[PDB]
Amino acid sequence: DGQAVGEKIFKTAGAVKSYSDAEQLCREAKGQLASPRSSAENEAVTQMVRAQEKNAYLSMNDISTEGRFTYPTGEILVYSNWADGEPNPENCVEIFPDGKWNDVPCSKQLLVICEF
Ligand SMILES: [Ca+2]
Repeated sequence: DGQAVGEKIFKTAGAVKSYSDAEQLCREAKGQLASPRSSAENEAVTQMVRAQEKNAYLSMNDISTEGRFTYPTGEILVYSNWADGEPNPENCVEIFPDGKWNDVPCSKQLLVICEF
């Protein structure tokens, strides 16, 4: 089970992993890391973070061009929800239980939320 918005479904098993391990878990499940593209999608992911009491990874990263955060397609963000002062190396993105985002080191261990 999980939270859905439109045709997108977000799911978690409560796993806590580094970015690379998180990406592999979602891909092996035939999904990808949570990639909220709208307010409504962001709120669905946020509800799951609040339930699990653990910040989660989003998919987006700036490893290709610093400051330019992209999806696994390589396309630029169509939506963002950065915390005050963010983005403030921190190439990956976490989402807080208040729904705001913070760039983080990709070695950080965070909740794994996948989208389908
Ligand atoms: Ca940061």
